[PDB]
Amino acid sequence: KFLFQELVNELGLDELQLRLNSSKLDGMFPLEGDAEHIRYSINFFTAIGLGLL
Amino acid sequence: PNEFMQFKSKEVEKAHPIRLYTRYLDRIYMLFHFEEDEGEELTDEYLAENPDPNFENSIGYNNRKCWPKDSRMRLIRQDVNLGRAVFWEIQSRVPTSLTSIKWENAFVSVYSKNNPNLLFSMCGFEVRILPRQRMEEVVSNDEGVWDLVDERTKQRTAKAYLKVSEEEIKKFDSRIRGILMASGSTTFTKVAAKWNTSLISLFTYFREAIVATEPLLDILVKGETRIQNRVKLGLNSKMPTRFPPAVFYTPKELGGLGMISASHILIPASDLSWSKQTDTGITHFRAGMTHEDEKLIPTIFRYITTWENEFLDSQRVWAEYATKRQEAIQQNRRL
Amino acid sequence: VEFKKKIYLVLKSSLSGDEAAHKLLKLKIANNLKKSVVDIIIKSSLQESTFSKFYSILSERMITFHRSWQTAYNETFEQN
Amino acid sequence: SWRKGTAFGRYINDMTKSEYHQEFLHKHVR
Amino acid sequence: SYNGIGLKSAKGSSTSGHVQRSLASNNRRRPQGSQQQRQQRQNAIKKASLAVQKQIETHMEKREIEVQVSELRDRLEEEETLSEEQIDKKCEALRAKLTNEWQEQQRM
RNA sequence: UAAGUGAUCUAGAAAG
Repeated sequence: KFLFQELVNELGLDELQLRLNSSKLDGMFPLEGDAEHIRYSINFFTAIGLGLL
Repeated sequence: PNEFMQFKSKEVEKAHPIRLYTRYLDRIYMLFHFEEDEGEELTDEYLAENPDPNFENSIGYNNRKCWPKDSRMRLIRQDVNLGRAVFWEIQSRVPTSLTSIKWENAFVSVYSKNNPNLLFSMCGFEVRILPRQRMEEVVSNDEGVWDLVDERTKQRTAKAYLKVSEEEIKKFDSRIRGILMASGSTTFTKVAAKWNTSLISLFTYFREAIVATEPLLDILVKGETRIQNRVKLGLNSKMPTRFPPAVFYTPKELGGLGMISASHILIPASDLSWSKQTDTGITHFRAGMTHEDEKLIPTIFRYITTWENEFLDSQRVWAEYATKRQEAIQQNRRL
Repeated sequence: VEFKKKIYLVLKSSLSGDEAAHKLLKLKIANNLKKSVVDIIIKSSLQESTFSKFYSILSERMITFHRSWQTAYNETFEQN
Repeated sequence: SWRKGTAFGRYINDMTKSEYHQEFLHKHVR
Repeated sequence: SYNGIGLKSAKGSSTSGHVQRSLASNNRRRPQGSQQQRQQRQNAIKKASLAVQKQIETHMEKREIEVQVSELRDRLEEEETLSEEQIDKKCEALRAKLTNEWQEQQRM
C-alpha cells in the first residue's frame, strides 16, 4: 500500500496505470478471474485511491 | 476567515494578479500571475513611463547571485522589463515618506516561456522552484530538493531546490568568529560547547538545504578546523599527529570535547568554471576536514530528520491524530 | 560484524547520498558481499525516523554503477 | 482595473552627511 | 588546481585539498545508456508516424527534352554540322518529336 | 552495447 502510494505521488495515477499496463503484473492485477479472487486485489486497491478495479 | 493562502473559491483566487502575499517581518513576498495581455499592459505603461532604447536595464538587476547562470533568472528583454515594471508599480503603490522600498533591496524573480526557474529567498533560504513539466529530464530527485505536491491530483508537480542564502552563511561565519574571539580566557570544553550549539542551530534550522551550498560546506570545514586550532593553539600544539579525532569528537563524558563534526564530509567540488554557468551533477569530491589515520567520523547532518521528510511525516502523524480524536469522540473516551 | 560497522560509518560520514555512494564504491567490495552491503544500507534506512532522499540517491547511484549491484538490489528486494 | 483600487492609484563635504556614509550605516546596522 | 576542478589552492581551505573523482560520475557519464528504456518507451509511444512533386516531375520531363536537344547539339557539333541551320533544325526536330511524344504522354 | 588508475594543507619557540 505504502509502495503504491509512493509511486502514485511520484509518477501519477493514470501514468502509473499506463506503466503497469505495459508490465505483466500477475499478483497485483490478475485478469483471469480465479473464482472471486480478483475481488481481493480489487478490494485492497479500493482501500487506496485507485481506478480500473 | 481563510486558512494560510487558501481561497473560498477558485474564481476569487484567479480574479486578481496578486495570487499570494506574505510579509515576513519587513520583507514582503508578492506573487503575481499575469496573463499575456496584462503583462503587455504593464510593460507598456512602465516602458512608456521609463524609456530605454537598448535592453540596458538588464544591468543593474537584482539577480540571485548564489545560483548558476542557466539556473537563475535569465535576462529576456521582455520578462526583465515586466519584472522592473512590476517593481515600479509596487513602489508607486506604497508612499515613500512611510518607508523605503528601494530596488537595490528587492529581488524580482520571473517565470515565463523563456524563464523556467522561479527563485526567491525567505527566512534565510534560497529556493529555486522548478516545475516538473519544464524540466528536460526528471532525475532521481536529489537531496536538498523539495518535491511539491499539487493538492488536486496529489502528484509531485514541482521541485524546489534549496540553497542557503549568502546572508545566512555570513551570519553563521560571524557567529563562528564571535565564538573564536573572547576565548583566550574560555576553556576548551566551553568553546566546543558553544561551537556545538552554533552548528546545531545552523542545521536544525536549515537542515536539508546544506547539501547544495558549497560555500557553506567550506565555512563548516574552515570554521571547524579553526575551532580545533583553538584547542590545539591552547595547548601550543596546533599539530596533526597529537590530536587524533578522539580528543575532539569524543563526548564530554569520556574526557573528550563533544565537538559535533559537520566536517569529515566529502566536499562536492565540481568544475568551478562550468558550475558557475549551469548546475552540474557533482563529479569530483574534495577532501574536507581530513586526518592521518582517518576514522570515518559520522557527520551531524545524517542524524537530523531533513525538513521535507519531517513535513510529510508531520502531515501523516497529525492526520492520524485527527482521526483518532474523532474515534475518541465517537467512543466518548480520553485519547 | 566489523564490516557492517565500517559500512555504517561510511554511510554516516557522507553529507548527501552521493558522497556515501562514492565512498562505498571506493571500498572495492567484491560480488560476494554486495547483497550484504545493500541489506546493511536498507537496515540503516530503517533505523531512521523516516525515509530519506539520501538513501534513495545512494541506491540509485550504486544501481547505475554496475550490473552486479543492480542484481544485489533486486535480490534484496526479493528477500524483503 | 486592478491597479485602480489602491490607496495611491495613479556632493557635500560632511563625512557624517555623505550619501555613501548614510547608506553604509544603513547597510551595517541591520 | 587540476582539470578546472581542483581547489584554487590548499592554503586557505584548511584541509588537504585532495580531489577525488566521484564514482557516481560513471552514472552521470552514462545515464542515457542506463536509462535508455525511459526515453525508448516514450519514443515508442509516438513511434508510428504534392505540388513540389509535380514541379519536380515537370522539370524531369522538360529536362529530358533538353537532354535530347543537347544530344542533337553533340551529334551536330562533332559529326559534320559546321552551320547554324543544322543546329537550329535539329532543335526544331527535337521540339516536334519530343513534344509529340510528350503530347502522347499527356493524352495517356 | 554495460565498473572501480590517479591529485592528500598543516606541523613550534620567545615574549606578551
